[PDB]
Amino acid sequence: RRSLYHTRTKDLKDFIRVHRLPKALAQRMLECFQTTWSVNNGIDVSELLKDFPDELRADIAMHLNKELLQLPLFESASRGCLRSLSLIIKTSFCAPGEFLIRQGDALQAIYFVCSGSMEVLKDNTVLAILGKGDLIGSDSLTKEQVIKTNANVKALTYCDLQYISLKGLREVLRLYPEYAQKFVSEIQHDLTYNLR
Amino acid sequence: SLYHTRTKDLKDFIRVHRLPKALAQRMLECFQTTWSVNNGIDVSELLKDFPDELRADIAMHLNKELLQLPLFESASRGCLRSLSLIIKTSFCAPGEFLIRQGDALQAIYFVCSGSMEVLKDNTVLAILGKGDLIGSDSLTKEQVIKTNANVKALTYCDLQYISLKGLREVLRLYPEYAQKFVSEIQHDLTYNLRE
Repeated sequence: RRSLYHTRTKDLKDFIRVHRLPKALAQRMLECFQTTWSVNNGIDVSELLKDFPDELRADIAMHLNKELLQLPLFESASRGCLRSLSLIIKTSFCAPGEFLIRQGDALQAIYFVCSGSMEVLKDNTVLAILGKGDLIGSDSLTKEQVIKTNANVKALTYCDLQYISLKGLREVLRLYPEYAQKFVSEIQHDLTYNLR
Repeated sequence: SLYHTRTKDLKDFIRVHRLPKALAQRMLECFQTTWSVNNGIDVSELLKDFPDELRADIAMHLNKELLQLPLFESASRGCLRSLSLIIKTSFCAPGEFLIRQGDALQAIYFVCSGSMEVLKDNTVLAILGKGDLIGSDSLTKEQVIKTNANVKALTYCDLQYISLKGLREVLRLYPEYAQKFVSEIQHDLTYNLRE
């Protein structure tokens, strides 16, 4: 709720505190945490608007204008489909050096860059540089099995990202299936990079 | 307390999207009115990607009341270490809902302390307290369990819980124990939320 990393860091620090865990264990834990941290593995899968009446949901949605949903990719989506997608889009800041996605891991969401620049790295080799407007994920998002990511994604500068968890994206797509048909078709056009 | 944490999430959401005070107000009111711990459980697994050695150290410092149940008499250390690492806790305020009738069970709950009401429609069926396990029976099936009653906090309460999802993942790796778990749960299950 600002940057995912700071929020996650603070959750860990409470966990460590509420169980009066020793300093050497807590250090090892925090050491391991930022050594293993990546946004993709820390994403916020909550959905706090889920239990609101549809009128309240519409009034809320009406006030949002998510950059992500402005892609050509969403030109064909119905008003209701877009309102639901807009209610489950989240954000996270990302600092230089920070990992969005570590190679080999499961893809958990699609990511959109508001601002910032980022590098794609298979092993040790830039394969792409992304920036404002770029889309990140896979081709086969409805499968719905698992998607091992073929490269790492790190922030070069300070980034602000938008995302939708895949679980959240598929529940919504199941609901607007004629549109889903065009998600799958038109995705290649905006998919700035494919991690399948 | 998930309620307060979740409330903060929501106020952040309001603040960041520069939402009108009137709409903000409707949002907050409908939050306390449709709130239930079950529908807002902590589902993050912060320790999931830690080395097995570091995970076994953290687990040794835990001693969850929830796992002391006779229901886990026969579980292995690997099973108990994992069970323990995914146990969450929430403190409840009086009148606060744990579950609402009709919603899908998301977790199983243990009562470290407090008195709770079980109320199907408008009748009290039980008042629960220290040591009561709230759940369902075919917790493994598994699809969706729509709960049969409401549960609300009466005094201040302190719950431990395990999400059905994380619990199904551990039981998959401990199949013999899974079998015994399913047999032995009826023994410790205080109230059954199935329909």
